[PDB]
Amino acid sequence: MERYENLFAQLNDRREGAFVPFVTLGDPGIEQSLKIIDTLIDAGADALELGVPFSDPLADGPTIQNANLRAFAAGVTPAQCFEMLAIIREKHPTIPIGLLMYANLVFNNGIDAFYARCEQVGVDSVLVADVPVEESAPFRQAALRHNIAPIFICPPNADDDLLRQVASYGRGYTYLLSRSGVTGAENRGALPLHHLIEKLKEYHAAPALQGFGISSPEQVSAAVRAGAAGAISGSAIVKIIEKNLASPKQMLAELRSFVSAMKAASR
Amino acid sequence: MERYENLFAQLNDRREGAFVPFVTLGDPGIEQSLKIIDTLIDAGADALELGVPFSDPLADGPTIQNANLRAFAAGVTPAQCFEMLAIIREKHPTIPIGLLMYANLVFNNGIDAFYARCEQVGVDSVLVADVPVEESAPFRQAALRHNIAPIFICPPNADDDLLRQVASYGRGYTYLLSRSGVTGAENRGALPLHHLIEKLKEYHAAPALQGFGISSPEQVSAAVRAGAAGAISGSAIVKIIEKNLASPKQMLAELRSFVSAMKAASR
Amino acid sequence: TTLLNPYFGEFGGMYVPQILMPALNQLEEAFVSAQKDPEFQAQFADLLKNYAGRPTALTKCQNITAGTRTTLYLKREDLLHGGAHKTNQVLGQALLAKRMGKSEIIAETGAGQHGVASALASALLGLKCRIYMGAKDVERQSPNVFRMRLMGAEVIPVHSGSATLKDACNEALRDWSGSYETAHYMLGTAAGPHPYPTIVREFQRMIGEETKAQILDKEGRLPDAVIACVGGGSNAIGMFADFINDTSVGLIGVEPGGHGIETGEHGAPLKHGRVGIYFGMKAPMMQTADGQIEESYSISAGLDFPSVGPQHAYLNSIGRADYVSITDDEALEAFKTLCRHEGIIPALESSHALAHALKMMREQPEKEQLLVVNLSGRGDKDIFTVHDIL
Amino acid sequence: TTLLNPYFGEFGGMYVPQILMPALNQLEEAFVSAQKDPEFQAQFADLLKNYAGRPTALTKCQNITAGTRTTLYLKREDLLHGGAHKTNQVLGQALLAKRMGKSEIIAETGAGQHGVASALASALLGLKCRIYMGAKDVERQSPNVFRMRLMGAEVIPVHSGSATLKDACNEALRDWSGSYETAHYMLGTAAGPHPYPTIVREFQRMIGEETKAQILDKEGRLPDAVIACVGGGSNAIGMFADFINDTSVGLIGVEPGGHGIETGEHGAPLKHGRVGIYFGMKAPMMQTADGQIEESYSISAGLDFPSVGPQHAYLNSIGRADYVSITDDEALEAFKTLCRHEGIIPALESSHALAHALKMMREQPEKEQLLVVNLSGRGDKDIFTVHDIL
Ligand SMILES: *Cc1c(COP(=O)(O)O)cnc(C)c1O
Ligand SMILES: *Cc1c(COP(=O)(O)O)cnc(C)c1O
Ligand SMILES: O=C[C@H](O)COP(=O)(O)O
Ligand SMILES: O=C[C@H](O)COP(=O)(O)O
Ligand code: NA
Ligand code: NA
Repeated sequence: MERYENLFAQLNDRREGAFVPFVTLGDPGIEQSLKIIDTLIDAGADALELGVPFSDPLADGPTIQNANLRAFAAGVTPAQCFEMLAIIREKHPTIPIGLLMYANLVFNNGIDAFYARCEQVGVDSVLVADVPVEESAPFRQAALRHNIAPIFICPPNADDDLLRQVASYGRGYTYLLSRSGVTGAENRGALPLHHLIEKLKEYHAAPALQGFGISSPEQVSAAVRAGAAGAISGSAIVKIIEKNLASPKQMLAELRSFVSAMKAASR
Repeated sequence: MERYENLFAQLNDRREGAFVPFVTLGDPGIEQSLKIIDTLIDAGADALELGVPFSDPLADGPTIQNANLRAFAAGVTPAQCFEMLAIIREKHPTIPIGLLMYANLVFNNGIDAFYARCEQVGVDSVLVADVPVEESAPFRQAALRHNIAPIFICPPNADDDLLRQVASYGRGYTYLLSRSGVTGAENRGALPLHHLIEKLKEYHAAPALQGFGISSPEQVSAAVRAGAAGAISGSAIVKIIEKNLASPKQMLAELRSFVSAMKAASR
Repeated sequence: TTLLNPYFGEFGGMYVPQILMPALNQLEEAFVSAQKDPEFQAQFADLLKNYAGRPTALTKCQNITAGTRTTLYLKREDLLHGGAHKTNQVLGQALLAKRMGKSEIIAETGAGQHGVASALASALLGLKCRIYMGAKDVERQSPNVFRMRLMGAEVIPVHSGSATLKDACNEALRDWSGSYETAHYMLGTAAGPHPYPTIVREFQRMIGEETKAQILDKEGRLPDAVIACVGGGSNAIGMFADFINDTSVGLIGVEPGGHGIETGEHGAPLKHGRVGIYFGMKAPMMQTADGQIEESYSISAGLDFPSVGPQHAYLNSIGRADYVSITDDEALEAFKTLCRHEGIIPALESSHALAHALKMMREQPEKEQLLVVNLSGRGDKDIFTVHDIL
Repeated sequence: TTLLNPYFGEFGGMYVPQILMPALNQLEEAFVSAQKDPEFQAQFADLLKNYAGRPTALTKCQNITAGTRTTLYLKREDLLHGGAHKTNQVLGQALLAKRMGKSEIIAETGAGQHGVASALASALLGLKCRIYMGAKDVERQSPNVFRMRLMGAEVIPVHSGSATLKDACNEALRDWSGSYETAHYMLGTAAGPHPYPTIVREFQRMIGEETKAQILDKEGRLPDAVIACVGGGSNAIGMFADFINDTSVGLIGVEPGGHGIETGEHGAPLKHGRVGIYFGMKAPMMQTADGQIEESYSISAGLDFPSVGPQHAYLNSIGRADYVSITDDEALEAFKTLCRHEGIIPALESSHALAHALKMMREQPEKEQLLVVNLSGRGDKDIFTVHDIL
């Protein structure tokens, strides 16, 4: 399949950037997480970035640490996540679905088997957060054998050799980090990313989605203006979950309002 | 004065040994201790051996440790002991009164001054328990300048040089230890003391009083038969105090009964 | 690209987010440079000798072995400043931090010994130290926490996950992911992403070097085996390293068997766990069937690292080293035996190593064998634990 | 009659009941013989080196002295096996006990460090050890009491008198008065009846001998002064002994000033008590006006001996050594300062010595001076005390 390529073509025809929310699958329970995801899509998400609960999420700040804790309190397992993913794909045939995973969950039962399972349920891409390019060979090879785009992070401290590698190896989109650190809506990246963005385009990298710290409409429009293809927002979304745990209905209303606003900013 | 010499002459004329009780001055209070002492004399004590309460009585077993604790609970001081001694001498003009002291109380305000105070109140002798012959020079010299007999212990582990020294330096009586260890009525000496006794007489030592562990009449008669001039009993007496603290009248009756019995055994 | 191989066979690697790779490459290059630098080597040796108290004694234990043909020596890391072998490598890492121009230290700790060690080195060398510690561990190690603070380090409780060592490991890496330009991460064992397994072995290898010279002096030959406990693998690789090429010398590492391997309440991932990828490396891990990382269990708090150094997994795979386990009750028995027969109170960690030596002796008392146990630390810290059990 | 002079000027002597004099003469003769015996000297040196961890380091403290003209070294007895200097002399006394054919050891202890030391030496050397300890001290030193028992010693609480160190001293002597044929009394400081002051100095004098060689190596000259705390006097005489004939080297001993000398709640009998006769010797004592012996008060439990070694009273009288005092708050400040600036936790006893060095530096910061402080022990035992105060 070529869902990212079809999306970015469509968006380019409308001179629009992508708005891509992140949530942790199963936070705060399977049924509510499925409803959350449908709301994100109905309110204008162009693609999804989705996490699988893990015991030791070392690239995540407290907001996402807490989403994982909530999912674990609900008993959420990787196998349950895969069933959710199949169900999400059965409802929504074209939206790109990307996973953001920790290495041990990919390697656990065999790297090839993980990518095969992603292809069976309809996932389009996988970013493994704790696998740098230097260790990526078996992951990217397995991804490509199963028609899954392997995603790499382009960090702010990237040198030219890394840009070339990222551009060569990645598919679907390039994850352009806003800043150093871990995920979190509190901490906004402010570094100029124009140069990295141009260098990636020069090297024919997959289109760039800016992520980490994106929590407001003006940051979506800023990312698109700098030349990125879009932006990812996770902690900001997850905080709406955390603040509304006691009112599931109000939780969906606020998610709708926020995603609608963030998506409007990409146009 | 020559109270020990007069006593031993008198006793020799009656073929009798001396019976000499020990108590701690001021145990269990000044007034009761004075009454205890008068009872010991009325019941037949030939001489007295008297302790002054001290913080660290390292030659004493638990019975006498406790007498010291009781005297301290009553606030008994060395100066109060000296007043008691003067009063005891004023009541009883001929009985030999010997002190058994720890060194620090003798050295505290000056060794010479201590012996001078003993002469002023009428004491006849002083044994300093933690001064061996090798350290005795200033003590014996001060004693002799103030007409006080310096007493030495002849231990069971005594060699010939020690016997000669004890015989040369001592006056009044020689303290013949029944055994190694510390004071206490529980532990009876059983070593044959005949040889030490003969050697002391050969060297013209002061007459021997056996002490430590003497708690029964048969031990008094045994000491006299072996050639000693008498016997000292302290813990046995002190235990009668300790067991009768709640009945001062019964305490004096039992002390009378015991001293009478011990004195009868010396005849 | 790296200067040194990041793998020991299939184990090891550099599984960190991309943003931390420059910090690892910088550290590897600083280390390679320091190892050829006579001034760095002289400075490290001076602190080891005149501050930490090296060389440490090699003590023969004839009362323990009486009546048998075992001769047993203990390498006395319990006499090193701080009471455990960890002091050796924190001093070298502190010096590497200064060589790179860093002024701040981040460290993780479980039982607290690594945190005390990191705080003391940082106090001596003028570095600002912050320590991450699982909140459950903070609660049960109040003495160590107070020592760290007396030494001027900041101790930050970690409440995420299981609130124990692995979660402090995560938090340390989250911090470094944002502060690597000014801060060095002073990792506490011979594990984690390259180059840490290699640097920690080389900054502990004086344990084995001294042992070799000491045993040759006293017995005129090498040991039949050297025996060491394995929490994360630092004291054991420091003892083993100099003997790896001496093929006649056995290398035995002892993981904690806890309540017994069959109970599942143990800390023996090398022989009884499953390979995974966590904490920057591919190595045997304590983990569930679905791949969630779990804790190690031992009566000894310091054998709590839920994985093991990749060099040990490699030495095991090729059969150069053998790994076994010792239970809580076996370790307690060895602790009691050393106290009573040699007047040395061993750490409950080290007691695992001594317990396995005692089994080698007792099971074949007429076998002639010259054994060295690495006595990795002192056990004054363990007397309450032992008192309460007993 | 004795082989060696039992007095240091007017101080010292053998003020024990006559029954104990043969035991003292026997011990003096065994000691004189051992000191000329190459095999005894080799055996003692071997235990000191390979069991206890001698020589101990001499550590320069540049962070503490920055900005001043003081250079300060610490002699690291905190790194000796057991954590304090007491281990040196219990090993020698254990060997003297065996030389005389004795199989049992009696010892007293206040804070417990001497009891642990005696128990460890007795465990190593096959002696049956019994320890006397004031019941008030038993209650407040549960850790030490448990260490003694883990090492196989019998600990007997003493309830007489004040139920503290002096009363344990008495009880030890009462026992020996009855058991001297089979038991050696392993006295805990350089005090008591001759020959103990002399034997304990000679079995501690390697502290000063090593210091001298170490300072000559590092600075090419002797110290301007060596500074040590004075509880009973052992660590201080062990540091001072080798420098007594080096007239340019100051010898400063530091008694505990407690709450302040003027309060009367102190432990400084050498400069603020009165000479008496107790514990077998004539020496300055804490005592009332009527001559009853009293306790020493200090925040540090181990500076509790209510008198002082007769050699110190003699060195003071002739002006070869100078004695001063340091209060509880000064000792606490020095403890905090060493932890934070050098990463070493000092015993609160040793902290008195370090506090006086810090005053010498701070009061005249432009005076050039090379100082050695005897760091008599480690302070891990004192962290609760310090935590509670703070
Ligand atoms: C920390 C510690 C250990 C365990 O760590 P390793 O890295 O496996 O050596 C073992 N012994 C002691 C005394 C420790 O402090
Ligand atoms: C016992 C002790 C002291 C006091 O005793 P001294 O005989 O005066 O040395 C001092 N420092 C430490 C660490 C001790 O354990
Ligand atoms: O891609 C997922 C991350 O969660 C995005 O970063 P964030 O949480 O800082 O928005
Ligand atoms: O001379 C006084 C002693 O108290 C006598 O010994 P004792 O107490 O064993 O009888
Ligand atoms: Na482990
Ligand atoms: Na003192």
